[PDB]
Amino acid sequence: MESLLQHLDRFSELLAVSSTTYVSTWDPATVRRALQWARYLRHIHRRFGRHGPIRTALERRLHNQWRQEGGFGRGPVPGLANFQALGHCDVLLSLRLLENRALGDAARYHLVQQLFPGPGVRDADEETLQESLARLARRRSAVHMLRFNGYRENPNLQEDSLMKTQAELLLERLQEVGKAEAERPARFLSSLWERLPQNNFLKVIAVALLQPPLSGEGSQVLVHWLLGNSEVFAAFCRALPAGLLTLVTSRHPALSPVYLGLLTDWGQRLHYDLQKGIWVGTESQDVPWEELHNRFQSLCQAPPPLKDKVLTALETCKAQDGDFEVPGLSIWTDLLLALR
Amino acid sequence: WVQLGAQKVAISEFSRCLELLFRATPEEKEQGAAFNCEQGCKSDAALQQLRAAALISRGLEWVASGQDTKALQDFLLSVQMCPGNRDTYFHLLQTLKRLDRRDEATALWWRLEAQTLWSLPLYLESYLSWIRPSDRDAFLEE
Ligand SMILES: [Zn+2]
Repeated sequence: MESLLQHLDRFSELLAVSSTTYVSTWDPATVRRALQWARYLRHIHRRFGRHGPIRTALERRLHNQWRQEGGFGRGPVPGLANFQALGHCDVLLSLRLLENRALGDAARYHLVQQLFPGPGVRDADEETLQESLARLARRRSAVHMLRFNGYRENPNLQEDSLMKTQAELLLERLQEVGKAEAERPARFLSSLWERLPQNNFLKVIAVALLQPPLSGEGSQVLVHWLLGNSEVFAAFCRALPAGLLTLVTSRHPALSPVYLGLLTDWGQRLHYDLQKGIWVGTESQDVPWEELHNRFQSLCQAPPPLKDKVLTALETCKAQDGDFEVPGLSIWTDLLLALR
Repeated sequence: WVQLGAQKVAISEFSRCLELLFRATPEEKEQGAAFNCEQGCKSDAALQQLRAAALISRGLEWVASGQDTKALQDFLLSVQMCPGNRDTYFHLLQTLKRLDRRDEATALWWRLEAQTLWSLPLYLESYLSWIRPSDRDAFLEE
């Protein structure tokens, strides 16, 4: 049990340095040792992989290793990601050692003949390394071919494959850190937001708030993250299409009064010109009449627990800004009218 | 409704006048559909001066409510509309002299002196003479 610690950390070291370009001394001995360690790990995954305290202990070791590294400063190393990556750790190492250019000639020959012995062992009960790589290559091709022949960017982002997928990747990674309780998820998410492409990220979170629960801790963390950071939520609410954020609301009543707040204040910072009978903004970045109309359009074609909310938030802002009954005058009169 | 005292329904009616001046054309004599007013109602004069009229009429109700930025918007538009009224420039310049006089005011002074009644219909001529202030030239030479 404690025997497994020194084994797994040593293999984790070797796995991280797998990618690294120091390889002159390495040999058949290193390679054979690596693959037999990986078989041992893959064998444990099979033997006592479920319903054990050793299971949870190894995940403590994983997460605390993966947070002392962070993804910051010395190496943004992926690492073996979870206990299920135990089942194909061999594969990680092997793929990465192909990618290692510095791999010396005779070691590479012994390597490739140890990975690819041939059809001499065509008969195996155990899914050997050759068959494992097979199924990978096949799938990889498989995904290229579907993407480029019959894939379509679904409008309804919630039901897209890729958005659905990236959402569920994120939620695994959040559930781990939630249970670990080492750092707050807030920190993790804030750092993500700063590091990677924001346009993608937002859309995903969006899609993640909508997937039903799988083990709603995930959604319940991200809403508190978002209410915590208004400034990202100002670009969130601005960047997406309308129906997405509308069904976001009927799910999480906690986002409704703030979102209507955002536009309520976006409405008031226009001005109507009589030459073109249209509201317009002063600066380049001020939301159009059509995008604002759009968003309130969607919120009205929704469930009754949001209809009354949006209706009354507009009536109370109409009365506030003179209860006129004509255009030219109140952005809010314009809306109420435009709905019939 | 101004004489009666009703700010609300006043600004209503000025806005409704303005909407049918811009979000319609009076000169659609594409189809001779009837018997119709040749003269009094088509004159480009009657358009630009009727715009100015309702824009100032509404600007005064904005001044009454204390929304002098909106009043400035309507007065600034009427200046672009009919630059040969001077009732327009008068109201605009009095508002600038209330708030932020110098550069704006002088820029419009030099315009007036650069600038320096053909067939206006009667109810409109009469309406302008009604609303215009006596202390007009006095203010414009200051
Ligand atoms: Zn006529």
